[PDB]
Amino acid sequence: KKQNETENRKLLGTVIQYGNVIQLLHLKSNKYLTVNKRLPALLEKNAMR
Amino acid sequence: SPPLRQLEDHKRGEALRQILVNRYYGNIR
Amino acid sequence: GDQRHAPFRHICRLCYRVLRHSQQDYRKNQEYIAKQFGFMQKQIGYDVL
Amino acid sequence: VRLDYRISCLLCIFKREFDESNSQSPGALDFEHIEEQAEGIFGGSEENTPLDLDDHGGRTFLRVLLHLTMHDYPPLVSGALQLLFRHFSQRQEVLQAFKQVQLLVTSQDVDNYKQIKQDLDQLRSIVEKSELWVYKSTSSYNYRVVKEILIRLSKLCVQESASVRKSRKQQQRLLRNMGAHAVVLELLQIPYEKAEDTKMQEIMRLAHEFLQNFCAGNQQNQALLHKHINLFLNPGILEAVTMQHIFMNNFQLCSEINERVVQHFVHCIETHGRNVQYIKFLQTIVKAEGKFIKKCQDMVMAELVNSGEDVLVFYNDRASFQTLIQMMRSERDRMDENSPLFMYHIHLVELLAVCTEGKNVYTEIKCNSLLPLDDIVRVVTHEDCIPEVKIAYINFLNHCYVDTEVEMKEIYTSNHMWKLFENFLVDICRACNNTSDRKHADSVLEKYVTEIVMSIVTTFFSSPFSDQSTTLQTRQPVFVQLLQGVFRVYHCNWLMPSQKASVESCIRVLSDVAKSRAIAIPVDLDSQVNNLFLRDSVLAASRDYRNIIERLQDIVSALEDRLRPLVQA
Amino acid sequence: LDFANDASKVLGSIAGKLEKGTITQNERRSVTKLLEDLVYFVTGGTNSGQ
Repeated sequence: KKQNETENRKLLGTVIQYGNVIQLLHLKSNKYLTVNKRLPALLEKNAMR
Repeated sequence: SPPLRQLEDHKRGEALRQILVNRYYGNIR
Repeated sequence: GDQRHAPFRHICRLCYRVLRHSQQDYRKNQEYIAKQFGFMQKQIGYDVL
Repeated sequence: VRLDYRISCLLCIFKREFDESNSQSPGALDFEHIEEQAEGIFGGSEENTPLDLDDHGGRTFLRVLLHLTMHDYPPLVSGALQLLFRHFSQRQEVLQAFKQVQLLVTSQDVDNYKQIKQDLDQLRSIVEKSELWVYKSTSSYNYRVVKEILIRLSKLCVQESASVRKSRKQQQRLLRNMGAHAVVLELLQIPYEKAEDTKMQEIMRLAHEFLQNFCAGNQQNQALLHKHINLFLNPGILEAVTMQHIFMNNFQLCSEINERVVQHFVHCIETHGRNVQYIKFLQTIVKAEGKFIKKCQDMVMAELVNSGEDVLVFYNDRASFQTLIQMMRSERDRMDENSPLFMYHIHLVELLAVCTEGKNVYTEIKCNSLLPLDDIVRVVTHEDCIPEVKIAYINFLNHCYVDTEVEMKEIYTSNHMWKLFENFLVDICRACNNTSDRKHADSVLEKYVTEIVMSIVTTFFSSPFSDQSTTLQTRQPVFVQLLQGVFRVYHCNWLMPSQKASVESCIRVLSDVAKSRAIAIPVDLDSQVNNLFLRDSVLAASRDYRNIIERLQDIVSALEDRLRPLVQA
Repeated sequence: LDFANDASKVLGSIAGKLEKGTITQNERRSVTKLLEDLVYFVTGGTNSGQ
């Protein structure tokens, strides 16, 4: 966790290019946006959660 | 003993190789 | 006391736990809760904590 | 041509050697003499051979082949050196020549083999080129051809009777030898898409059906598909059905399963919801060939306990009880839903009943904890309880609270079991009334009454302590009415010999209980109970052929073992 | 503050549904985990399996 925070601080400000891998953090909840591949969606059958 | 059978197989293979070499190259002195 | 109401007992126990945690070492919360003393007397002896 | 001639000669020697053993049968052969006769044809004895192509030991042939290589014509060079490598490797290639063969005499079998030979070849060709025509016209032609291939394979290896799934053992083993699974498996795991393709789904379903047919009743096919279990661990319905079908009546497989399968199915239940197929698979795996595995029951109980109430859905509270009451009415008639709602609950309770069987204390304690006897009696006593509920519910009650290593005294002192007996009498009367209409008889209720209703009573009364309970002394008329109802069921003319034997044994148990308690049974009942108490050569050739197959397998193993030094030389 | 507002809203909804006895098992799970989260929230600690 400490290493994650260190690299997050160090890499801050760099430009995002297409094909990069990113995470979305919801500021209101301080929770990341995740997709679960082992779980189906609520109102849709053959989607993911 | 398994070493005895291994030696028998090794000598059989060596004899086969020698006779095949003799057949192919021929009598060369 | 039946086995069929174990989750209900759990819910009531959790409610009384949050009540006790909320009233601890605080004057205003204790004053607020004490108004419901007449309500919360008659539930003693049912193992609802 | 020379290779085929060598194969023919060795097969002739092999059959000549077994000619003596055919009359001899005690049965063992002289492998050393056969090996010595076989090893002579290959050469290496230094007297040349007619099979030699130059009468000089191959010196001229070798000289020619090497001299056909330094030319600047690349096809010539390739052909020459391929001929070299084929020349130096004659004995081993003859060995793989044996490692392929097949076909004994019988009937149309002759043209069935020809029909099935090229079907697998074209299936392999289409699978290899599947990526070319897959959607990311040739496509429709490939679709129809593979559909016909799978249909033919399914309907050629199965002896389709009227209503019994009969499989031809010879056809199953012939398909095993050909290697049908070795292509169908790769057909299963081709890359495709699921959003916009449906004919692919039909082909996939046909492939699953054919695999289930290939393992229908054959132990060897199930054992061989057991190596590719890791490919079938999917939350899909078809994979679950296939794993069920390859595990039916397989005790040794069920005894040798890691916890990965059961844990994966429990997690599938937790994630993709409660489905009937998973519970049916658990029913199949827990008990096999009429024998229950203690380790299987222990691991499935640990799995369900770890899962918790997410999987174990119980309608115990009155709030859920009323929902169950109104949901039964929708469950009425032939309304299965084949997945959700109440049949899942039914299959779960048969699962618990089967897992509790065997006087397993570990399972019995958990089943007792999960469902109280008060809930059981409140469920059964309701008029809404249909026989579909009653069969499994009473089966679980009997299997958990009677057939126990450690007995519980609550079911020996309560008075609700007499209400249970009254309900059983009501069901017996309903069955007797239904006897008047054989054309539209309620078969489910009749089977319930004939088997379970007397089975629970017999299991309860078999214990010597049941007679010691003096609670029946005030309810003797109830006991005699129950005996009269059981005998009236015995009066029915639609009794299966299994059902008839069960009813007779239960009548005997009730009579023994009455004798022990000195109960004055009715004169007519006593009198009627006393009156009641008062292929030859073809099969041999086939077996000899199986022996021949095994013995030639041992023989070719022996030749490979003794030729590995010669091959390396 | 927002967590407190949301917890109050969901607790009120659960109470309204429970005073008529028309709740389901998933709602019971939700309210139980909500109450556990409330315990850990007021106490200031974090869940550790205890």
